[PDB]
Amino acid sequence: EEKEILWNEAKAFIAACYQELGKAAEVKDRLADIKSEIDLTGSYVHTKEELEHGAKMAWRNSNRCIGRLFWNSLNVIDRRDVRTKEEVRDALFHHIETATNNGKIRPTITIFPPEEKGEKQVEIWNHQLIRYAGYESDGERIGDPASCSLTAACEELGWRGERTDFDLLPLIFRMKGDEQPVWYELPRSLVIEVPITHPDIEAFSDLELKWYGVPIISDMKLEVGGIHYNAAPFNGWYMGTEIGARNLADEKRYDKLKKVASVIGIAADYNTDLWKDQALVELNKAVLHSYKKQGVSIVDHHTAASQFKRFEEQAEEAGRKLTGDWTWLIPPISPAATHIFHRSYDNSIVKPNYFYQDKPYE
Amino acid sequence: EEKEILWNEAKAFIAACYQELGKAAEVKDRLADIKSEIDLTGSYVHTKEELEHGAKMAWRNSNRCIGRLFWNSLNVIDRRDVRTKEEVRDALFHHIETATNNGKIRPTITIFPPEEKGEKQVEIWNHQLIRYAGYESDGERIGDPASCSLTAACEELGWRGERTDFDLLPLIFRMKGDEQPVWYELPRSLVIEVPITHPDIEAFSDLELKWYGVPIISDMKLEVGGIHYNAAPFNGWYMGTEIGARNLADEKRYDKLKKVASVIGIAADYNTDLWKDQALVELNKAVLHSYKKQGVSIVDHHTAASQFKRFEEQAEEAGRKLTGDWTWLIPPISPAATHIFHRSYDNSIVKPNYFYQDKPYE
Ligand code: HEM
Ligand code: HEM
Ligand SMILES: Cc1cc(N)nc(-c2ccc(CNCCc3cccc(F)c3)cc2)c1
Ligand SMILES: Cc1cc(N)nc(-c2ccc(CNCCc3cccc(F)c3)cc2)c1
Ligand SMILES: C[C@H](O)[C@H](O)[C@H]1CNc2nc(N)[nH]c(=O)c2N1
Ligand SMILES: C[C@H](O)[C@H](O)[C@H]1CNc2nc(N)[nH]c(=O)c2N1
Ligand SMILES: [Cl-]
Ligand SMILES: [Cl-]
Repeated sequence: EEKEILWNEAKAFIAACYQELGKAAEVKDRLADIKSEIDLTGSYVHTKEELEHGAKMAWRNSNRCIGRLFWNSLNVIDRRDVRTKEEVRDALFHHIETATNNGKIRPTITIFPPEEKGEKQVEIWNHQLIRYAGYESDGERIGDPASCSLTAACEELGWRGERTDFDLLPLIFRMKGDEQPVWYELPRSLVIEVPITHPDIEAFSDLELKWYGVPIISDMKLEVGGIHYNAAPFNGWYMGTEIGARNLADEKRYDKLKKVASVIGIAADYNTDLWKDQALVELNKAVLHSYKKQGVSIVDHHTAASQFKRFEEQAEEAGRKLTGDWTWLIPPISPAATHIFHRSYDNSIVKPNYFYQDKPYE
Repeated sequence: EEKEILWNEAKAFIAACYQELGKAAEVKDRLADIKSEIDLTGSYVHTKEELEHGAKMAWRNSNRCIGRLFWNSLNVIDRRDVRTKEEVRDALFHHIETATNNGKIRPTITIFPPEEKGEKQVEIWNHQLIRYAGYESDGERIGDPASCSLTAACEELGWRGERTDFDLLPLIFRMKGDEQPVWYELPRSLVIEVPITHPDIEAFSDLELKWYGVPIISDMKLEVGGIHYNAAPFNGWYMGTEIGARNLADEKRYDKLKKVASVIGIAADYNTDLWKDQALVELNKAVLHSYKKQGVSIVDHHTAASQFKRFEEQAEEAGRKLTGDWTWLIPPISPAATHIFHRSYDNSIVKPNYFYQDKPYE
């Protein structure tokens, strides 16, 4: 049954992949090879070409992602050769370094060995490779609430956070055959952070806000032709709203809107004053300004939506159906100022793709 | 077949209606009466109690409406007795007067005779009872683009607009048995309008913006227990974003964001400056300020969302399933600042309800 799922997925992927690569004539023989390989081993191994194009197709098919125009320029690093925790750690360090690229962020994915019998070879615990710790105890809240459960798990492994609002979590992952994950502190020289200042309002720096440069999602599964790459961290650059409208603004995250209102000199007393809306706009302006000033890549939601429009056009020109999740594609600030708000999207799931998977802790 | 649809809908409605009204014991005899009445006449007539509660249930079931907390205080005016165009006109004038209530807006619905064989008795052409005309010809655009087709239809009936940006469309409706609709100019004394000024920025008045006080939707069908009330205009007060984030801001509406940016003294040159977002916030502040200053009811999106939360709670307490359309319930400005953004809603259709219907022109 599982083999059949594998073979059916493989047939669909190879046909589509080789079509797009102008290799349609090679489909027949390649499928035969794979079919034999499944029969004998219970699985099959992707060529480097298949793996690279598969990761790109998976991004192209990610319904919730506004950044998909650039799917074909994804930098794919094949690390299916890793066998040791030192190799995994060094690969993750390298990913951070090469993706960061001194601020000129390169969209990158590092692909580790795939699941075998649904058995993971490498199990990454981090949500993102760079993320802040969170703490809550007897009433006191410190750091990023979204990291509370992982932070607590880490402190079960012998790690201890300094309990600033911006402690960098260590890398945490488990190797097949080990009962507990290992953790490694991030070399600070690898991690770019951006202090948040405002172009016009000098007092904004009093909030002492910062965010990290590069979002590197490390807890999703890349599925390509029936092969499950549960460990395959990927990154892009931020859209400013992710930081200014959500990470720093959500009541269940850093919850900074009242403090923002104060430093920009407006009252936070009356709903009809739209002080939350004004604070959100200024915080989002500050985020974009700060990343730009520091030479770290970022995109604003207007430019991002314009690029997404081009992605829609390119899909139509290539004769590919477009899929999207409207509820995630609209930016959380001024959504109706984008073309996305005013059309609809088919939210069908197409593979290859990136999927959520169960967490190994909690 | 149609009778069966009618009888099935009637059974569902009467049972539910009488339950909610504590009249469950009367359901049996009432259903018998209706069943006979359908047999003989092909239809049935609602009691005043049924009609009133039906209109209220229909609002309660309107998935796209954030304002539903107040469903049970809807003022229902029964005008099933009208037979002449003079009576219709006067009823519509009266609706405007009593709903407006000198600025302290009363949510009101006026219900006209229902369709018989799918044959309308009264056919209202207006989208809203008070709405601005729109014009486009050899390149020149005047007024509200969304009203262009109705405006053109009106000018086929002997009416002529002054071609300001805010011409009030006349009431336009057709009686059963007449081939053409009639039109009547709105008495200006009945129509409250609000000039848009800003609490802090004196130059905002240079834009010479205004909007009308009361949104009165006049082109939707109220369906209650299988009876189709195609003519049943209803009103509430505005949520500020409808005016400031959409009517005045949409590129395909009044398209005022660039002019707003200019009068508030910011550049409209760079996406990363978030000038559209800032302009939207100031325009929305001005809308709320202006309606408040003039003593015309309005609600901001934060307060409206808070009321909607109470509506959700009240549904749960009453043991009623909640339905909603997330994509319409989120406000078009700072949606993630509302609780609505962070939950999901079942978009199932429950009757009684209000529905779109085909336009009689174009
Ligand atoms: C290059 C710059 C990129 C930008 C600006 C961008 C933008 C975004 C944004 C704003 C989200 C929504 C996240 C949230 O609200 O939680 C998102 C989701 C997503 N992006 Fe992208 N993205 C980029 C690159 C990539 C890359 C390189 C991949 C993978 C190869 C990717 C795959 C996804 C996926 C899978 C999601 C969905 C996450 C989820 O369901 O929680 N994106 N993207
Ligand atoms: C009392 C104040 C009210 C407020 C603030 C309010 C708010 C809103 C808003 C903002 C919308 C979205 C409109 C759009 O974006 O196009 C809406 C939709 C709707 N409202 Fe309400 N509403 C109110 C009263 C009412 C009343 C009295 C009824 C009927 C009895 C009603 C029925 C609806 C319906 C049917 C829609 C959907 C319109 C469509 O699908 O195009 N509302 N409401
Ligand atoms: C590659 C990339 C670029 C970019 N600019 N953003 C992202 C990105 C950001 C955040 C997320 C996380 N989305 C939410 C996951 C989630 C889902 C449900 C509950 C939760 F607490 C968290 C995924 C991708 C990814
Ligand atoms: C009662 C009430 C109160 C309030 N504050 N707003 C409304 C209201 C406002 C606008 C609308 C119109 N919604 C869009 C109709 C539509 C749908 C599709 C295309 C179009 F051009 C227009 C409906 C109800 C209704
Ligand atoms: C295409 C999309 O459904 C459309 O733009 C909707 C989105 N959500 C909305 N929500 C409201 N309240 N009003 C609208 O006009 C719309 N437009
Ligand atoms: C409940 C709802 O689905 C949830 O709040 C979603 C809405 N749309 C979103 N869109 C993005 N981009 N990111 C998010 O976290 C969410 N949250
Ligand atoms: Cl993030
Ligand atoms: Cl409107």
